[PDB]
Amino acid sequence: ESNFGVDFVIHYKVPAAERDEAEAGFVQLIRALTTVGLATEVRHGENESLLVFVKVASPDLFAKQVYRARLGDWLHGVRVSAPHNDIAQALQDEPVVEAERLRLIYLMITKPHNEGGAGVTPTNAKWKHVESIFPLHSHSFNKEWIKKWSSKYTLEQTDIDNIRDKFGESVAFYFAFLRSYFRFLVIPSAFGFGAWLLLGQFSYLYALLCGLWSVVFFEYWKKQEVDLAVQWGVRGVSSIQQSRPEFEWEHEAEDPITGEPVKVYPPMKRVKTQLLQIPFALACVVALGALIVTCNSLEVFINEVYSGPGKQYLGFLPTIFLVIGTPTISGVLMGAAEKLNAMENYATVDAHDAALIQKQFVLNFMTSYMALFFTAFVYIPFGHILHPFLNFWRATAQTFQINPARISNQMFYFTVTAQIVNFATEVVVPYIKQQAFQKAKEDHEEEAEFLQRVREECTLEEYDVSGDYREMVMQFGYVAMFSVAWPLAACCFLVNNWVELRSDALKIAISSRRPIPWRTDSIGPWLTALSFLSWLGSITSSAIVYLCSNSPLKAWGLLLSILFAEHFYLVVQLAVRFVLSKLDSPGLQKERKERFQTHSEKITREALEEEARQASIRGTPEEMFWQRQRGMQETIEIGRRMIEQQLAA
Amino acid sequence: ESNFGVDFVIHYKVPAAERDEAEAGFVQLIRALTTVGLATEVRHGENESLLVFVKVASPDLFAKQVYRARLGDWLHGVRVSAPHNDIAQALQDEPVVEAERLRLIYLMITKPHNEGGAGVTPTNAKWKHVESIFPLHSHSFNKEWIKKWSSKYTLEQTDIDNIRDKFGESVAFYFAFLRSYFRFLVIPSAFGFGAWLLLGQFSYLYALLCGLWSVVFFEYWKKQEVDLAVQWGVRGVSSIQQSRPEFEWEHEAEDPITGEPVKVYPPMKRVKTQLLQIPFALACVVALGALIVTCNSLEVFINEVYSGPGKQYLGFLPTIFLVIGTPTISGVLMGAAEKLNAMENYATVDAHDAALIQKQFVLNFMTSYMALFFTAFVYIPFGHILHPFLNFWRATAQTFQINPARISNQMFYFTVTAQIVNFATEVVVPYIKQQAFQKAKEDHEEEAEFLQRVREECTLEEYDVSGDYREMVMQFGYVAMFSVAWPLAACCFLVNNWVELRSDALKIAISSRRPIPWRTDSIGPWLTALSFLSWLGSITSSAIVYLCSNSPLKAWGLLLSILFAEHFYLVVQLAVRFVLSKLDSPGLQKERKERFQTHSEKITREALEEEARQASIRGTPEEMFWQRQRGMQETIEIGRRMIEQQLAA
Ligand SMILES: [Ca+2]
Ligand SMILES: [Ca+2]
Ligand SMILES: [Ca+2]
Ligand SMILES: [Ca+2]
Repeated sequence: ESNFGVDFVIHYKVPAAERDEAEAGFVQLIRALTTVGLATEVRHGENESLLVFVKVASPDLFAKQVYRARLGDWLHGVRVSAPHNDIAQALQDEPVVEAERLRLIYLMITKPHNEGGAGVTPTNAKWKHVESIFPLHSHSFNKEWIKKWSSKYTLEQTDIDNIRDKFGESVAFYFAFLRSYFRFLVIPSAFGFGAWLLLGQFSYLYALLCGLWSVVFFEYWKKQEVDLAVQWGVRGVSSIQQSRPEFEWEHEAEDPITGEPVKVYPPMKRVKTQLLQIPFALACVVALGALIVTCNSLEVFINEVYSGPGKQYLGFLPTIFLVIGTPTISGVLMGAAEKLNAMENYATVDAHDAALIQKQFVLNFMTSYMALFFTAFVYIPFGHILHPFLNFWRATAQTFQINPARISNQMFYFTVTAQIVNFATEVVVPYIKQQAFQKAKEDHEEEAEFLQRVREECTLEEYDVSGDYREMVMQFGYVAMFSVAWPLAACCFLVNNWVELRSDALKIAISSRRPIPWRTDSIGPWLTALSFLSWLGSITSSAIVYLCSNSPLKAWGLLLSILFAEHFYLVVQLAVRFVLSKLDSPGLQKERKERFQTHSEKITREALEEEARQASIRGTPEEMFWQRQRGMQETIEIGRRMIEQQLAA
Repeated sequence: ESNFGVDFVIHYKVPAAERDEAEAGFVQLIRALTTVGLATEVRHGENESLLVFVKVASPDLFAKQVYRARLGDWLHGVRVSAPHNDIAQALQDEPVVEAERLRLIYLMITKPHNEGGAGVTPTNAKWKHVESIFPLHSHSFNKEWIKKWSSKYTLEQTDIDNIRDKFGESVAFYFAFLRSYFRFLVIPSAFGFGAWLLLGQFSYLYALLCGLWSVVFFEYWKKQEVDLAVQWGVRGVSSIQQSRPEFEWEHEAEDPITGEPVKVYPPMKRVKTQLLQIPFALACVVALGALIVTCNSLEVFINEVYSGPGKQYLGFLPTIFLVIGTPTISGVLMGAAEKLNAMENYATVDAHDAALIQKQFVLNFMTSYMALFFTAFVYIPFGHILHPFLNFWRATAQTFQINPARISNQMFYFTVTAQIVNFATEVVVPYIKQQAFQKAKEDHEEEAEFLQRVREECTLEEYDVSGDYREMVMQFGYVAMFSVAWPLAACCFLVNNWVELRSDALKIAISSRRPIPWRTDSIGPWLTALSFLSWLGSITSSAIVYLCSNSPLKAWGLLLSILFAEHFYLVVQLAVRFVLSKLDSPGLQKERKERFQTHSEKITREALEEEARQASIRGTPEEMFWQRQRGMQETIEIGRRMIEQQLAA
């Protein structure tokens, strides 16, 4: 039905082996929720836990927190208007929205004592039996959201504004990015159908069109997210450094200019931990390369041996099995990257998130493109280097030409498989898991439905937006640097994106708990990843056009094609950046409107008379250069006399 | 000696043929200098003119103008501190400097009536007999400046600060850029002497070092000019759009959001005029290419025919004559570009200056690099295309191998000649001209020296900073993309730069009138030119390394060298941009310092009692979820009871 006015829920498991140290700590938890000004209510928690629900009781402290937060955006330049006048009648002018209300209640829960909160961060302090502070889903809103989004072909800006109003700015920026990407993916769908139907195979024109589309989509999304950050009032929140509660330290030094005590970590220890990425990256390169070389050698052996029924089908079963198995290897590698990033100490949330995103992007880049890269650039130009692997396979079974159109076919079997297993591990396998959890199964006899709902809500996983960003970034990479082999692939991705905008919505609706509303200026470092996946596309796809249309292949033609495609990409990037700086986006227009919205003769004679008095008190030619003519009129007659006697001789 | 307190001088020639329309207009001029609040003094002007001197009489109007100008920088974000409190005691906290005082007096002279001034802009209005409004040089300051700068090996920041204090921010930014360029040019001087002494000829390592140096110098100058703009308080003055008084218009429309009347020009007419640049550019390409092809064909003919005394010397006389003659052709082309930019109507000063700088950069790029480009990239790989020119020269005189080390020798004869003729047309030819002007030759008998000084001052030319910027940009281009042929050239440029910092200073001292102090955030579009001259260097210089070290030359080796050098340049650019974003420049440090410098139980019980009263006035389970437990303590005992009965079963 509906929530009972509960703003946040803290789980607070109480294990039996450390009960007393939990229990008195539980008392401290209520103390930590009383001095801030939150009303608490303790209830039973399943699986040996003790749920507490917190809401805002006094609206005066909440209005003080709203005014202080708006002041905090005012000093950081996020809010350019007047914050408040130390009295809260301005909340009727700009209403407080549910996302920022939940964000401020979470800040009141989790910030330390010396900025108003009392931090119940579940890692550092004695409150280690806390592990999850989460808001509650509105099931009526989720049902209407899913019913509205599944009944429309396209989404407008009001839906993204509703997502910003409910779930915060990060989820709204993801859904706006996915909507813009899905709308921009119609263009390579149309030209991919045109290239697949008319242009034959491995068209250079399609590669140039993909590079131009990548440039146009990237810069137009940068303009669109600038406009969205101005519209949502979160422009410049990336400059606000947020302290990380898990950040370990040993020195609390002073700031050299201001004097606030800053907790400092030695950067050489962080560099020494960061240097562990290189053996991890090279070990991942070696292991994944050995696995991919073994799989392609196996499928070459099957193409050599297996004669007649299913050569076209059973010639990519190692590739299909690799795409099927790579979620498990990917999950192991992302767990290793998460452990390495937790080991690699970071003081701010944004740097930690950027480093994690970089590690995840590199790992998923390898495990999602290394097979296609080996096929297009190692197997195609020289396939004689993997002969001992076929010797090993022939010796095992005892107990030549390279097809240039291979990277086309293996792309098709790469895409259709990866659109199935990603529909498996993200949609239907969690559906079967929650159905199995549902089929496996006093509370004051008028709130037992709500307590059962919050008890099954806390067992769900916290929603991660970086995984969905990663999936769409890898899809953009497929379009940018491998869609020239199979031009229909973007079309398939288009259909997938229409599912994704709904299905990920369902992933927030029923398959995950409500995320904490966080404010983001942009999608962040994924932008950089997109930029990289643009540039490498101009290196990659056109090279495929030279390597599969070919008579022997020459190095100078390949280098000329790569050079021309990359310089065409750079020229198109400069032209699009020049054009899009002239469109006059309404954010800067509103900023200009806001910036616009936010006898002497007697005086000169009195001044020269004062100068005459000061001269008569005592630079004599300094005074008498000006004191000979001091009025307005006598300048006119002496100028006329100088004109008249100028022509008198 | 010293000026007589004169802030500005207006020349105001009065020709005899339109005397009366001048003379009454002269009266209007005094009116235009009286309502603003300036004291005027009319004096005789030589060569049928009538000089007037204006100073500030009332300091109240000047302080009002200072307060209004500081308010204007406050709304535009240039000045972040408090502007004023509507009373002028804050001028003792931050003293008014002579450059900004002259800038504000020039603004009071030249701005129109509806922002405080009374515009005596010498083009648009009835005041067309005005042609020059100029400040007066301080000859004591100029003498001490030249004596101080000629007696020091290096200049520190106090000298550039003195130049900012006297002549404004544009001249100071030029001298800071020249000082930074001269200090950074020691590095290619050292590695050029090392490559010329030890590495032989056409070193790839020297080309990579030049690319790395170009990257490091460009990004470090960007950081340095950001720091200088923060230090001088002119950070963000490029956002302040300044209206151009020569801008023609036919519609005065309204702003669509604010309502100020904006004078609009149709952009299709501006585009139609801008399209005239392409025939001008292609005509310049064709004419300069024909002249250069004729000159190199002539010198190939002299190398073929002239046998024994001076083949090494008389084999570059067409090139020497081309460098000697190119100032005249360059001046004709810059006059044509100035006429085209005056025809091409612009509404703002910055866009007009950027378009003029782009046209001048393209023309000077052609006339300063096209001979070296034709030698390095047209003559070297295939020199059989210019045989009919030698047939013409042999037919005229009647009445084969290509040296790969040619671009070295012609570079030397290009540099040593261009360091002489630019020392001719900029230093000693104006010296002989002013000596000839001096040798060719009542005023109230105590100010005749000052009147003769201001009479010989007004005949001088207004100082142009864009020409000196252009000369240093072309010198940077020589180092960036042609110093691999002759590595000693940067060394010569180093010596020239030590002259230039003094000689251009002398060009402002005795050879030009005092410029109007204008505030600039940066050196402007020349930065973009430097960036282009960096990137093309990675294309050019390494290509020379492939084209002159070579056995026939292959296309794939040249393309691989160009690709590796350009991608090394891009990688070095990314690395330097990453490193220089971590140095913590003191401008952002000062901005952070300035940003830093600029019981509840009873309340919750009262709120829940008010909720109980509102419930009793009449959502019953909504209230009774919280109303069953409202205090602090009973939550603790019921939580302890839930813990105790949780383990009781
Ligand atoms: Ca999916
Ligand atoms: Ca997803
Ligand atoms: Ca000079
Ligand atoms: Ca100069």
